[PDB]
Amino acid sequence: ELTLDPDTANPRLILSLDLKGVRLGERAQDLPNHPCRFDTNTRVLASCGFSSGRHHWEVEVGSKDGWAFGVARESVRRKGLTPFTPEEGVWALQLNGGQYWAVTSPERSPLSCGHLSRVRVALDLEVGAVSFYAVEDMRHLYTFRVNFQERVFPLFSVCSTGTYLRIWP
Amino acid sequence: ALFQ
Repeated sequence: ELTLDPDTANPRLILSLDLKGVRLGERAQDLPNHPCRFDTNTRVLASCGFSSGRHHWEVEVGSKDGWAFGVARESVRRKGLTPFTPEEGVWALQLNGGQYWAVTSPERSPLSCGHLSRVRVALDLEVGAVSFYAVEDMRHLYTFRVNFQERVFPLFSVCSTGTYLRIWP
Repeated sequence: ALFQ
């Protein structure tokens, strides 16, 4: 199963003991500089990435604003403030301002999907797609069609206190 | 949101 990779995580994030859950903490932890660590944006990757095949996981989501999750290409830039956009190699859903969004660019796409509790992510590296479904009825939330050309990692971001993300298999 |  998937687990969050502590050496990637922004030092303000708090990862649960079982490495399934993430929230934003009160201050930056004193953690080693690592070139793979997101030092400004509030991101963390899973420890496993994928270069072929089809892969599923699920993400339980908080009801309060401040999260985004999906996939990132391995070459996503880790240092300094970087845009949270498909061009930077992030393909994600987000809860911000009480609305759900697919993080398209230059404008995000508001999703009229109703309340979300847990989302299934379906990554298909053979056809080139990442898709998101609300698990209660498997309604389709969004699909990004991408010709992935490198290893792709599950991506999580929490930029506000009071919300969370948690991996499930 | 800027730091997402």
